[PDB]
Order: sequence, then C-alpha cells, then structure tokens
Amino acid sequence: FEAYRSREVAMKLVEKIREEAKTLDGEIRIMHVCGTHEDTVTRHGIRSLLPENVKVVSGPGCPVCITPVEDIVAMQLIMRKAREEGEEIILTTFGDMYKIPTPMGSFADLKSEGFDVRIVYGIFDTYRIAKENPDKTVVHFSPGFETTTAPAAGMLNVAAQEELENFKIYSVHRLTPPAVEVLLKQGTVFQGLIAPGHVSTIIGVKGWEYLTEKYGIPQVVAGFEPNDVLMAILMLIRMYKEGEARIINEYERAVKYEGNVVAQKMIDKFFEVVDAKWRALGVFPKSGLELRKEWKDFEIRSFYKVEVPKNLPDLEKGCRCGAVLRGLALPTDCPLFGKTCTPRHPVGPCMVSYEGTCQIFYKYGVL
Amino acid sequence: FEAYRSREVAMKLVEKIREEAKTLDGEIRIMHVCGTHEDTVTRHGIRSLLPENVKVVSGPGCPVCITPVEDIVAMQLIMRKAREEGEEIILTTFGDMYKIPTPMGSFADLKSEGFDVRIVYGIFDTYRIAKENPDKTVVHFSPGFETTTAPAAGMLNVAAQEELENFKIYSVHRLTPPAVEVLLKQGTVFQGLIAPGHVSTIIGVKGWEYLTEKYGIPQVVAGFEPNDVLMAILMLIRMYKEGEARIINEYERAVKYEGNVVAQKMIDKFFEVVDAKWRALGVFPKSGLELRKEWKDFEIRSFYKVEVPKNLPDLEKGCRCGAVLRGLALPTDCPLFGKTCTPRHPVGPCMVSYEGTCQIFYKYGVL
Amino acid sequence: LAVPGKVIEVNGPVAVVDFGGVKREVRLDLMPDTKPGDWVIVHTGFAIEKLDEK
Amino acid sequence: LAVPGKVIEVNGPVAVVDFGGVKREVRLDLMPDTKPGDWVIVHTGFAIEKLDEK
Amino acid sequence: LRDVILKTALDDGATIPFGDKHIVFTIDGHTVKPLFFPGGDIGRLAVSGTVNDLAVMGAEPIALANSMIIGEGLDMEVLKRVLKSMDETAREVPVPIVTGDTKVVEDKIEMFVITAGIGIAEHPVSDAGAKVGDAVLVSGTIGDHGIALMSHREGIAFETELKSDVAPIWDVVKAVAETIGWENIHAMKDPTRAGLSNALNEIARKSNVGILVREADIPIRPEVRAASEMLGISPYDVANEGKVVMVVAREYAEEALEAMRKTEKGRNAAIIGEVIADYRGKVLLETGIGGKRFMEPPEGDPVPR
Amino acid sequence: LRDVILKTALDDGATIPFGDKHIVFTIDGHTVKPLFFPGGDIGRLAVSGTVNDLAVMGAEPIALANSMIIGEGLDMEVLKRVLKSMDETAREVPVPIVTGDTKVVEDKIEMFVITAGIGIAEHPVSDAGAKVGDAVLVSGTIGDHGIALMSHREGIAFETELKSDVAPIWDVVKAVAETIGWENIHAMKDPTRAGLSNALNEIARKSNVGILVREADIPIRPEVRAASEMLGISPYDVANEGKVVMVVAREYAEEALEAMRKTEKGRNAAIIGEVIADYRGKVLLETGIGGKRFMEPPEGDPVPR
Ligand code: SF4
Ligand code: SF4
Repeated sequence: FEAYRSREVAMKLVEKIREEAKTLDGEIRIMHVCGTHEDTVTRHGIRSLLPENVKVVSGPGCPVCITPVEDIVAMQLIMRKAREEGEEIILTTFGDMYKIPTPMGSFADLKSEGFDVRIVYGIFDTYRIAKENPDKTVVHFSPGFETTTAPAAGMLNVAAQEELENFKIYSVHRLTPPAVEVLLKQGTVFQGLIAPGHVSTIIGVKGWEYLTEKYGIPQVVAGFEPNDVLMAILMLIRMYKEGEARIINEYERAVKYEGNVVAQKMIDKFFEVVDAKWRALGVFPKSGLELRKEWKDFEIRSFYKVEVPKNLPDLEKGCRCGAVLRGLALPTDCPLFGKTCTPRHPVGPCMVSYEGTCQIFYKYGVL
Repeated sequence: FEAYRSREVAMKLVEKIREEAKTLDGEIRIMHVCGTHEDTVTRHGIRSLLPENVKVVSGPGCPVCITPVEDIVAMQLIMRKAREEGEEIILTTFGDMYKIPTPMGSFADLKSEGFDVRIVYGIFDTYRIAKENPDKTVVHFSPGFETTTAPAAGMLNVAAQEELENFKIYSVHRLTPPAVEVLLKQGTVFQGLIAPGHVSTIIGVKGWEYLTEKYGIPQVVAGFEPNDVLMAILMLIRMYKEGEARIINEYERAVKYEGNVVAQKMIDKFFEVVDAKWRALGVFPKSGLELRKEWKDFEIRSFYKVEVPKNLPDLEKGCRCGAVLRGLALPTDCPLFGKTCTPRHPVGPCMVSYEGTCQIFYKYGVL
Repeated sequence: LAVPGKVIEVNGPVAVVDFGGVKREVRLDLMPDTKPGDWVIVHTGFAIEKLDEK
Repeated sequence: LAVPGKVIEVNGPVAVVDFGGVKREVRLDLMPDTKPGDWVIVHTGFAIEKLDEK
Repeated sequence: LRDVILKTALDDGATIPFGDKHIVFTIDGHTVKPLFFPGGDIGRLAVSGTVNDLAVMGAEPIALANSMIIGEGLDMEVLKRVLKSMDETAREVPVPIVTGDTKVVEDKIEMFVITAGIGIAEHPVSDAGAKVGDAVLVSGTIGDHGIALMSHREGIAFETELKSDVAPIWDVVKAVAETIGWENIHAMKDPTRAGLSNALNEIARKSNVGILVREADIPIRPEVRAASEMLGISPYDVANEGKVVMVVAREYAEEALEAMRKTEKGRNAAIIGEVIADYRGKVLLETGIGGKRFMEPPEGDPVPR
Repeated sequence: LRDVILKTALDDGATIPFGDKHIVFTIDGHTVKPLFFPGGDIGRLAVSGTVNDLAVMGAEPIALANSMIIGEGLDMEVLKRVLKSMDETAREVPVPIVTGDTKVVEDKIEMFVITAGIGIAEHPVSDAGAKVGDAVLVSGTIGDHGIALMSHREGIAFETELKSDVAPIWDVVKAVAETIGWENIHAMKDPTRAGLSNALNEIARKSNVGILVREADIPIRPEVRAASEMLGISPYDVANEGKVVMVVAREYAEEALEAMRKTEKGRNAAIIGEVIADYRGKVLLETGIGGKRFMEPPEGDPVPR
C-alpha cells in the first residue's frame, strides 16, 4: 500500500529521474496508452515533476473515444427498426458512451424518445437485466479493450451454457497492441512505451514482446499508483540511454508473464480478430473483435440489417481529438479546450469518455 | 434622406411613444418578421428608447435560418450523386447559407472536398456562371421570401426564353404572411405587426390585409430607416389603444397597395404554393414554393432522386433558436448566447444567417 | 438588405445605378419602365420598385 | 479503472469482496480458484487476477 | 440556472447595520429527495444549513422562521419526524424557531422546507477578506455528506455505517472567535454545494488571492476515500453539511486549530494550506507526491467516472 | 492564432529607459496581398505602420531597419517600385532606414517585408493611461483603408477614386504633444487591425474604464458609408493605416483637436467621446438617434452581410 504512494519513494524516484535525464541526448518522449495512466499522471501532477527534456504523451487509451460513430448510429437505427417490428429492445451501455455525440444524436437522446436505454456498470448488470425481462431482447453496446472484452466473452459462456436467448451485444471491442503498432508505422514518435497495466493483466507481457522485438522500443508494464508510473518512467529513461530494447514487468504483482490464459482462451472462443475502424484515427488492421461466424446469434446486428448514412463526420469542425489520441498533442494544444469544449458542453469524444485525455485535463485543471 | 434618419424626428417620436405608452393598459408586444428590421432596431438601439411596457420581438424573418436541414443535406447528396455519374455540378449559394450547419456538415465542407461551391450574391451571378460553363450543370440552392423569390422567378423567364438548359435551382423559397398566421394560431402573442417592408414591396399591402381582417391585429408596412420603425411603433401603440384593426402603409414611398403585379405574376408562373417545412418551427401549410409540374426541368431534384437520412436533428442540443424565431424569446434569453455560440463558432442557424436574430444581437452587442 | 440608388444609365433590361457613389449594374426584369431619371430599390442586383416624391 | 479488494466471502463463481470497507459482489468467471484469503483486482464487477506478496 | 433575478442587493447574505451591530438576514429552500438520508433528514438539513449560513458571516443565530410546503397525501409520520429534527437541531445551537407557516398543495411532492434566519454580528466576515499569508483551515473530514447520500443510492453499504455530517457549526466558529478575536478570522465559507474545491475557489476569487492546499493535510475518512474512488468522484467536489472553511491570520493559525479541535464538531479539524500572492483567483493543490495542479470547481453535479 | 510564443517581455511595444529618455523598440511583418492597392503599397504600408507603432508609444522615430524576403521570380519592377515607396515614405517622417537585409527563397510568394524601428520618448505613453473624464479623439475619417481595399476586390469603383489612408502620423502626434505637453496625452492606439472599435475596446480594457462614443461625431467619408453598407460591414471594424486614436486630458480636448486639424494628416480630426467610470472595459456607443449599444470588437476578419 503506502510504499506504492509514499512521498519518500516518489521524491527519490523523481530525483533519480532528474539525474538520468541530465545526461540524456535530447528530448525523450515516453508514451502510455491507457486512460487510467493519464489520470494517474495528471491527478498526481507527475508532469510537474519531470525534467524539461522528459515528456509523457497519451495514446489511444480510451475505448469509448475511438468507438466509431458509424456503429453508434447503427445501434440507434436497430433500436428504431426493432420498434418498427413490434420489438421494444432494452439497451444497456456504459455511463460515458451513453453521452457520446454523433451527428445523429447520442444514446441519451434516444432515451428521450421513449426507447429504453439503461446505464449499466458491467456486462453482468446487462446479464442481470436480460433474465429479469426474457420477453424483450436486451442488447449491450459493448466497447472496450482486452480488459473489458474478457468479462463480455466470459458472460457469453454463461449465455451459451444457460443457452440464454435474449442476451445480445453490439461488438465494438478493440485491440491495444495493434494500435500501438499502427502508430509507430504512421509517424507518431516515442522512445519508450508504458504498456497499459490491466490490458497486460489479460494478454500478459507475452502480448507485448512482439513490438519490442520488431521496433526495438523498450517497454514497461506499469501499475497505476503514482510511484508505479514514476518507477516506469525511470526504467525507460535508462533502457533508452543504455541501448536496451526489452520489456520490464513493473506491475508484476498483478501481471503473469503470459497473462490470464483463461480469459485469453475464453475470448478467442466467441471473438475473431478483424480489421476495425478507430474513430478519428482511421482503419487499423486486425484491431477489432466481432463475434465468430458460429456465435453469430449473440450479435444484435445478425437479426437486423441496417443502412448507416454515408458521409457522417467523425468529429465536429475544430476538434483535434485525432491528434490527441495519436500522442501528437495534449488537450491544451487545442483551440477549443476549456472554451467551447468542456465536459458540460463537449465537442469531441475525448472530452466525454470517463477515460478521455481531454476530460482528464479539464477535470484536474492541468497546470 | 435626413428627415428619415434625423435625430429630431426620432426624439419627437420617442417622446410621443413614451406618452402614449403611459396610458396603456399593460404590456404591448409589437412584432416584426424581417431580419432587416431587427438589424434596424438593434443597430440604432431603438429598444433602449422604448418605455418599459412597450416591447418589440422578432419573428421568423430569416429565410436562411428556417431553411430545413433535410434540403441542405439533400443538395449535398445530389452533389455526390451527380459526381458518381460523371457530372461535376457547379453549386452557387449565398454567403451565409454557405456556412449553415447540419449534422452532415455544411456546404463549405463540401467545398473542401473538391466540389465546386461558389458564393454568389444574386440569382443573376449564378445565371452569369451558367452560360460561362454550358458544359457543367450549374445549380443554385435558392432560399428566400417573396423578396428573393421574384428575382429567381424572373431569371427563370430569361431561362425559358433563351431556353437555357444548364440553369437549375433547389427551391426552398418561403412565404411570409402564412408563417405569421401559423404563429398567431400556435400561441405566439402580440398586439401589432410591423409588416416586412420589402416583402410588402412585392406582395403589396393587399397581401397582408387578410391577417388583419381575420385576427384583428393592426399592421404597419414600415420601411427600414430608424424613424420608419419608430413611426410604425407609434401607430401600432395607437391603433391598439383606440381599438382599430387596419393596415397602414408607412413605407408608401416604396410600396404600392397592390405591390408589384409584374413579379407576382412572374412568380405565379414558375412556382406553386405547397406545404413547407420551417427549420426548428415545423410544417407550415401553404408556405413553400416548389416549381410547377410544368417547369419541373428547372428543379435540380427532378434529375436526381436521393434518400435523405431520417432522424436528422434540426438544431444541436441547447439551441433555443426555435423560440427565437417564434418571438418567444430574444437571443439573450439563451444559455449559449455569447458563450459557446458566437459567429466564429455557432451552434444554431440563428447565429449564422446574415439576418439571424442572434447574429444581429451579438454583432451589435445588445445592451 | 436593400439600399437606395439613383439610376444613371439604362440599357434595355440591364439598368445601371449609383448608390451614394457606387456604380453597380441592376437587372430590370421586374421594372421594365425605368428611365435614368428614376431612383430604384436594389435587392441582390435587381429592381423591385421605384421611389416616390414622399 | 480498477481498485484492489480483499475477498471476504466466496460462493461458487460469485465471490464477494471488500474495498477499504465496501461490500460488493464480484464474478469469478476469470479466476475459478479464488479463496476468501485472496485479494483480487475488480474490473466492472469481475476478477481479472490475484495479487502477490510483492 | 440564469441570474435574471439579480438584475430584475440580492441572492447572498445581507447585512444591515443597526446600533453598533449588524443584522444578518438569510433564507434558503430545500428540495432534498429523499427527505431522509444516513445521518440526517431534510429537517435537520434545513436548520443546520441556515444556522451555518449565518455563522460564516460572523453573526450569532438569533432566530429562525420556517415555511413548509406540503404536498397533498404526505405520510404524516414523515412530517412529524421532520418537525422533530428541526426542533431538536435548533436547540443544539441554541436558536429558537420563533415563527412558521404551512401550506398544502395538491401537487404530489412530499415536502419542501424554506428556512430564514437572523443573526447579530459585531464584526462581519465574508469570503472576500482573505489576505496573503493567512492560514486556511477546514473543521473536519471532507466528503462525508456527499458520499454518504450517493452510497445510499448505489447500494454501497459500509462496515460501520457512513453517515452525513449534517449539523450546525456555530459552536465551532464561536469557539475560534472567542479564542482569537473576530478581527483575526479573515474569511469563511461553508463547503456545501460543489464541495471544498468550490468553497476555496470562491474565497480565492472574491479575495483576489491564490490559495495553496496540501492534499496530504486534507482530512478524509477511509470510507469516503474508498467510496469516492469507486464512484469515480473526488471527495473535494462533494457536498458537506456540517463543516466550515476558515481563513485565519497566520499568527493565529495554531491557536484557532486547537480551539476547533476542542469541540466535538471540530474534532478532526486541521490546517490545509495558505493564501498566496500568486495565482490570484485560483486554487493550487500540492499533491501527496509533491506534484502540483489546480483544484478546479466542478461544472455540474458529479456522476461516477 | 495561439499565444504560445508569450509563455515559451514579448509581443508588444518595448521600452528601455536610458539616460533620461526611453528607447522604444518595435518590429512588424507584412504579408499583404496584393502588394499593391488604391492609395499605397506594401512598402509604404510597412514604413507607415512601424513609424505609427512608435508614435502611439510617445517615441520620436530615430531609425528603421528593413528585412525583405523575396520569392524566386518576383517582377523586378514591382520590387523596385516597393523600395521607392519605402524611401519616399521614410523621408516624410523624417526617419532614416539605416540598415537592411535581403533574402531570396525558392518558394513562390512575391514578397514579405519585415520592418523594425527605434524611437526616443522622454514621456512614454500607453493604451493603459486613460483616465475618467478624458476626451477621446480620432485624427481623421474612419474606414478608409479597409473599405478601399475591399472595394478593389469586389469590383466596386467610385466616382472620385477612394483610396487607403496609409501614411505615417508622427507629425500629427508631435503636433498635439508640442501644443499641450506629453503629460496631457494619456493614451494612444493606432486603429489598424480590427478597426476603431478594437482600438477603443483595448484602451478601455487596459485602462479599466468605460469609453462613450457618439456615432454622430465619428468622421466617415460618404464613399466609405455607401461601400460599408453594400458590403454589409460597419466602417468601425475595418482597418485604418493612417490614423491615431488619442485620449487627452479633458482641459486640453479643444486645444488638441485644433492642433491636429492644423496638419494635413489630421485635417478631418475630431472629438468622438469621453472616458467614463461606468462600463469599465467596455465601449458604449450613442447612436445618431440617441439610442445606446455597445461597440463590440469583431471576432474575426469581416465578410459581406
Ligand atoms: S478538447 Fe474538445 S474539442 Fe479539443 S480535441 Fe479535446 S474534445 Fe476535441
Ligand atoms: S445563440 Fe446560438 S445557440 Fe442560442 S438560439 Fe441563438 S444560435 Fe441557437
């Protein structure tokens, strides 16, 4: 506990960092790709402790932000379609996704139209709802990285076993490791990666090793305590200077080199990897997880064929959320940040999602 | 000239108004329905001269604001469709309409996509363009009340005579008098109407008489000089107190009791009255002007059948532009006015249109 | 959004007008009877009416 | 977005956990081998892993 | 929520000098649902709120007036229960509820409680008197009431029940005053709506001064810490109904702190920071690890993150 | 347009006291397209702008330095022409263009002109010295340059050509100063970008005072009035390149006005209003008919309405 939050520990690390960064050749840009990490860095204001030549940028570490509008709109179309077919569907979605904006309106607006939209907290809450209403089809707009794809693929097993029938999900799950790669390949720069802790809990270090071996970028599977990130930033500064390219499981207390094999298998059971669309980022190959041809029954899209309007802009004019998800800029480098765009009245998803880099910068009033 | 702007005249009128309003039973709400009028009242700050019990509210006096998104989006669909058919169309539209927002983006965004969108100033500029490029079909997204429906229906005559072939227009013309009626019928309150000057130039006093006889609301066809409005506000305050219900052509210098019969006839030649949709206001019966079955050739919609997506919101969450067009509130009675919504970064059309009540309040920084 | 102007030249249905000093052309498809002596009301480059000795 | 909690009760694949004092249920479909002695990581009401004597 | 009523003084504690003292007059309504919550109820909430509204302005509670708007068909026992709390709480000050009024409306609403109060202050205090160098003190734990009520809504139950801190704190303020002199209490603010963060920002903004707060010195219950993290909201932004923020002359920082701790309602009191010349109008927070960031007041009511 | 360069003094007239005087140092770039316009050109614009930048800060033009960035393939006659204007204008002050530099870039850009200048002011002046009661004066017609250039773009031609007012006005300022004393000129601002409205708002905002202007007293050409209405933009928001706003002690309002009118560049000068204690930071305009409204600075470059 304490040792992982201790000011002594932190001030020793900060000092060590300061020293190393002193003999550093230029500017080191370490990157993390987990929302929780950004929150950790910003909440404890770690950036206000790092040397001028040591920078920490955010990546596409928000499952909600990168969820394509095309799918959100498509889910609303199914809602209206299903109704036009005497089928009043029960929609369950996370609190923030519930508010995500699209040119066609948000899920919250569909709620203000008579549709039954219920904010759940876990795939299970949805499961609880399904049995409590076997008359109506209950569907869960399911977004999320490896960390949330597991619970879902785990509840589908309890759906196959119980052979439950009114338990569907709109699969918009995403794969973290791939996005990190598409980024390196697309120009985003950084000398070290702070691998997302809990994403690594599921796919284990093994799941990351391939990026280091392929691009030579040192990694660190870090936890979430302030000292966890500070410890990880230290290692990366070193590996960079000494010339290494290896992964270090700082979060070993909660990570198995091979991750949880149970979840892995379970996921691989109901989902198959496919090319996916990342909002404001484009099409990333092998970064999506749609239900396998077999369990085509758990995918609400199987029952309803819909036509999503073409030419639906990803973000509103002015929103630089695309550059924020790529680690090409912080939310403070945005002309609308803190002005026209705030959690109350947001412009882009980066400010809506609970793990949005922008919502986190506003929320903790970055210095 | 001067006499119509003279401070002496104005201060005499203001005094006269002040006196009359003194023996007034309650609060008199005079309404005007022309953008130019709102600009006159706000530019010279007439409101800062009227007694506390004398109020002047704005009506749907903006042809651009009330233009349905459905049509704007539809016009963009034709642009893409026409292209998918080796037909690169030339789009001409007014400066403000060019920027009007829709969930599918504005005409300006279509310009940033390779499409040829040219900002004209009069239907003629479009005409000039047509002959200068008889290879491509030049279309004009044509909005406007009686005042602008005339030039258009006048250029179609020069199109029929010359038997021109590449001269089309997207008809979204509107009728002023009808909207005024739908308003009375729908709850909007006012004891007097300041009839739009130039709309009355075309349809003449005759075109308005029917509202007075039917609802007993006194009217005044006023000009646009500060004294014109002040003179009109005076008459209405009187007719109200003395119990009359008659129209007074204050703008007689530029208005014929029967208006311009040439334009009238000309319009009635190419256009037929039909039920139309007024953005943020709903469907007003007999308030639209689509080309008659005969000249179905001048309507770009004849050549291309398109499918506009359903469930396209009229305004973004928070925009009270609907209440502003109904005379149920001023733009200062809006939570976004001057904050998140400004001409630079607007939310609703009321702030985009050159004649938008909101753009006018911001522009002249109402007191 | 119209402003008043003095017609200084006429050429069939294509009159020319002056506004406090600006030379701008103005169609006459709505007012076929316009002599350079007349003063007109221009709306988007067109003539909608002629003034009076008010 | 997970916080650590001490498992105080287990009932088949439906363990119960305590977080600094809060009683909340937690599915065990990902960690079938959880004894009330174990401490788990809860993510949206689920168990993703068990801690270590770090 | 538009401030039309302001330009149409108004909407804040009012002072009326008379004799050699000042009459402090206030009023506040309550639409708290449910009428009942862990540690208190609308009745106590009403009296506590108003008493405190007078304490932070330096006025001694002289009297209360209560107007109740009851919806037709209200569990009578509920109403009796509420009235008991009001009388029970008012006596804790002490302060008499000299007058009242009651109304029955057909609309189904359970009940609304409007409370007014008058106080006498020989030495008025406002959130605009903070001076550079001054010490910032909070009389108790932060996040109690807010988290208490939210936890009740989300099923979240606690080992030992976590309850609201709803309670009058005139005694706490009086203590300090009588121990260091009114002249030495430069500013006060009750951290209710929007929490401590809002309260501090206000003092900072209305006194045109920067306020430095040390995250490590802010009193927070172990239950609140856990619950706050789970719901995804920081205990700084949740409501407090039995606490007071006090800006004191630096030379009396230690004296005041002890005075507060000598009372039951100020038992956990503590010194959380100081006023500075930099960052005027802002609140700067020094995190536990030595980091720094601003403590911004929430935009709207909080929801789980 | 982000003020990163500010926190990364900077970006405004700089003063450096030396001896008993102050060295005023400034610099400004020009990307005016086309390089040529009715009444002037980039060259005159460059020199006039910088000379004026020094005049409004109370410094006498001591020297100019010019750096030109020329794009490969620039009509040589154009460049010669521009250089003539610069030398011609600089002599009108008078002020020598003591140094220079030239660069040729392959990029097609015609030309950019960067000008720096130094001045000596024994009595510095800034847009933050306006005091309540003071008179507000504008040295000439408003809307000349802005409307001139816009009209050239929109084909709009005029009976007698309407041209820019681009020209240095050190002579105008010096006149006033030598007639009423520097101590009596409280504030100045050149109404260039954003026009008169922007200039006034700035003085008002940086001096924390309200400024009342009478629409009936603001000098505007008959050509500008007509053109402004047609393009749908008010002459208050368009650029001026040969005018100066001057806030003078009330007791010298009349003396100053005459001094300005005694010069060619201040021939149409006039008194347009006064500083007031109300509406601090705002500009209040009393319309011709006696009405009142604020004169808000445009958000972005104007377009026809
Ligand atoms: S602040 Fe808003 S607008 Fe700027 S990128 Fe972040 S969400 Fe997009
Ligand atoms: S200001 Fe904006 S947002 Fe408010 S109604 Fe007028 S346009 Fe709509």
